[PDB]
Amino acid sequence: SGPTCNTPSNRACWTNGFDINTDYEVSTPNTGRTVAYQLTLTEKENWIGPDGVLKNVVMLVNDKIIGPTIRANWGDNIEVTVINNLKTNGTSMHWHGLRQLGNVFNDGANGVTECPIPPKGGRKTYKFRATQYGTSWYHSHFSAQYGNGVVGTIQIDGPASLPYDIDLGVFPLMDYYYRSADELVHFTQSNGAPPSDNVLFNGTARHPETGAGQWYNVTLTPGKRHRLRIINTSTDNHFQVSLVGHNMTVIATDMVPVNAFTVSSLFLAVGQRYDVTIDANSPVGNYWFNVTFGDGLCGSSNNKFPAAIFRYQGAPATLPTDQGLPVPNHMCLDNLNLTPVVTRSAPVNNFVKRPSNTLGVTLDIGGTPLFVWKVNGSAINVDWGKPILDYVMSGNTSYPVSDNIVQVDAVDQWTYWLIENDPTNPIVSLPHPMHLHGHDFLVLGRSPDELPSAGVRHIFDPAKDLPRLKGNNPVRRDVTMLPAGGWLLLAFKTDNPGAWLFHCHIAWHVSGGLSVDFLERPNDLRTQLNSNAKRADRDDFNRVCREWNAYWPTNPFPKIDSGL
Ligand SMILES: *[C@@H]1O[C@H](CO)[C@@H](O[C@@H]2O[C@H](CO)[C@@H](O[C@@H]3O[C@H](CO[C@H]4O[C@H](CO)[C@@H](O)[C@H](O)[C@@H]4O)[C@@H](O)[C@H](O[C@H]4O[C@H](CO)[C@@H](O)[C@H](O)[C@@H]4O[C@H]4O[C@H](CO)[C@@H](O)[C@H](O)[C@@H]4O)[C@@H]3O)[C@H](O)[C@H]2NC(C)=O)[C@H](O)[C@H]1NC(C)=O
Ligand SMILES: *[C@@H]1O[C@H](CO)[C@@H](O[C@@H]2O[C@H](CO)[C@@H](O)[C@H](O)[C@H]2NC(C)=O)[C@H](O)[C@H]1NC(C)=O
Ligand SMILES: *[C@@H]1O[C@H](CO)[C@@H](O[C@@H]2O[C@H](CO)[C@@H](O)[C@H](O)[C@H]2NC(C)=O)[C@H](O)[C@H]1NC(C)=O
Ligand SMILES: *[C@@H]1O[C@H](CO)[C@@H](O)[C@H](O)[C@H]1NC(C)=O
Ligand SMILES: *[C@@H]1O[C@H](CO)[C@@H](O)[C@H](O)[C@H]1NC(C)=O
Ligand SMILES: *[C@@H]1O[C@H](CO)[C@@H](O)[C@H](O)[C@H]1NC(C)=O
Ligand SMILES: [Cu+2]
Ligand SMILES: [Cu+2]
Ligand SMILES: [Cu+2]
Ligand SMILES: [Cu+2]
Repeated sequence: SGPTCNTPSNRACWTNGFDINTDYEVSTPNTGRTVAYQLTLTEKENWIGPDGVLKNVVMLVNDKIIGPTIRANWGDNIEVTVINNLKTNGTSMHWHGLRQLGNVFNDGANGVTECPIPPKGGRKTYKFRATQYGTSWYHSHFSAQYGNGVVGTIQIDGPASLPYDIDLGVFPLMDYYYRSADELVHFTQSNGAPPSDNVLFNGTARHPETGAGQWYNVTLTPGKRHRLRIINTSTDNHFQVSLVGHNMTVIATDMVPVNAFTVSSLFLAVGQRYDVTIDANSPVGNYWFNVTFGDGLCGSSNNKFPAAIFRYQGAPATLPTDQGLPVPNHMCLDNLNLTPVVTRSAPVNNFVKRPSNTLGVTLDIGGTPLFVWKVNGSAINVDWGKPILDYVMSGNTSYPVSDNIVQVDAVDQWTYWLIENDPTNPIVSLPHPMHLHGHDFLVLGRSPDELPSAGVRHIFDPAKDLPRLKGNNPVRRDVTMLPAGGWLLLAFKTDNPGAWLFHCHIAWHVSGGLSVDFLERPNDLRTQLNSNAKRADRDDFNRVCREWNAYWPTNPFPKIDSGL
């Protein structure tokens, strides 16, 4: 079962009984369809990458620099077989943005919900249900491994908040370094974040100097409205994108459909995606799709003009001749003035800051490593052998301190968290793209918009900010900007007993230790993981752990970072 009333003119209707107004967190289309995918990870040394430049190593999903798309319809069940044929590295496949409702075992977080799949052809078949529709991506959680090429896309078909004719498809944008993920982890352990060596466009790159590589083409059909699925799968860079000659109508933020909001330029934090509509009401010519940067505290590239080519049907095979206008500095901040079509509502008029709901982000500049990120006084450092689920599926509640477990006992109530971005640090404060596993959150509010490099600090003040907090259907998504030198307020509803990572999606920072682990409804969760139903999941879990704990001691390399 796919659509039965989903047409160019009526995108809001999907099938009888489901549409763009249907609360997807309650009613899910029962389609008796399952879809299977296979993903095979290989490793390649001394390889020639997208832009002709030698890469000392890369790790590829299905022999390409970018993994395939996991496609399916809202409601279908999904089984994805990850085969790890890497030489030495373990792996954890995470399905970013998936709610994993009551399905923690398949989240894909090593040391948290699973043991890493061993190299040399060890595997696991991840099973899960599409209880959402929209655009996302998947990627390794095994250290910074995805920055080596272990990344890919998701696209579950569903309704839309705005009609359109063509659906171009996913459009992954991802920063590109000639250095390897492990060299960059080692580099940033005592150096600031480097710029990218290039930007990829849906799995392609063109070199600034040698003019090698190639421009990526997107074709437009004069007049017809198109839908573009933009993903930022980077490890660091936050992209400002724009299309010369055209505006872009937002109709989805992350896995959440939203009321049509048109923009001229759009800011993409790491992990964020947006679904824009593009009306091709322009002259049959060629138009730059530009990548630009704001404050360098959230990225830059050695490629000063990365772009792709959007071409009208009938247009020649020339290049765009209009270099476009100047793009405004989005100051390392994603826009919040977006209205979800399915509405939510939390009380905000009652928020009172205290230890039990406040997460303090800090950078310990000490020694070995020089740069270390900590939350609430602790750097997270999971154990690839003994995952939190283990402590849960047994009586042991003696979790290690470095697992930074934040327990939440509230049963299906709203829960408020104020993240503070190192406010007493006079020397530095960086923007962080915060991501929650297992939930979408409402973005209740954040400190006043600032230019990061101006160093303007903001601590939470009840007298100024409570009037600015929004509890009546804010933006809700899985990624949002913690402001530089500021603070962010968030809420999710503990409706999914599990252990959920809450971390920074900058590979360098989360390797540095910038994460906590929400142990949500441990009582309910244990009963779940142990129930008859889960036998096949718990047994697989237990199985992949056995082969990893056995392999581990044969590994020639140590664990250099937190593991995440
Ligand atoms: C980034 O790079 C990737 C490549 O990795 C590229 O992805 C390619 O994306 C496109 C668009 O997302 C994919 O094209 C579509 O495939 C679906 C489903 O395919 C399945 O079914 C067919 C049936 O034989 C099988 O062959 C196939 O193997 C799959 O099982 C189709 O449904 C799509 O066709 C629809 O849209 C087309 C126009 O885009 C129409 O020609 C076609 O008639 C269909 O339109 C219909 O659907 C509408 C509903 O919305 C309906 O209202 C209309 O009336 C009509 O019924 C299309 O073929 C492609 O498979 C991807 N994979 C590749 C090529 O590797 C991205 O495109 C790229 N990103 C950008 C932006 O460049
Ligand atoms: C969008 O990208 C295009 C192509 O990369 C940019 O075109 C360049 O413009 C700069 C201006 O300094 C020139 O130095 C380059 O020679 C141009 N390259 C080409 C191929 O023409 C364009 O500048 C970009 N537009 C925006 C808004 O950033
Ligand atoms: C995962 O694979 C990569 C490639 O082997 C490992 O990175 C190498 O590891 C050593 C020891 O840490 C480094 O000194 C080298 O710089 C790395 N090689 C390159 C070219 O990047 C990494 O250590 C492996 N992780 C595991 C699971 O051991
Ligand atoms: C885009 O078109 C150019 C020339 O028209 C071609 O060289 C290039 O390979 C194309 N890009 C893709 C995605 O193949
Ligand atoms: C894009 O929007 C801006 C203002 O939002 C306006 O200047 C411009 O005319 C618009 N262009 C098109 C083609 O929609
Ligand atoms: C931060 O740590 C303090 C003291 O260890 C603890 O009381 C509090 O619960 C922590 N805050 C959060 C958000 O867990
Ligand atoms: Cu992710
Ligand atoms: Cu995630
Ligand atoms: Cu960070
Ligand atoms: Cu994560």
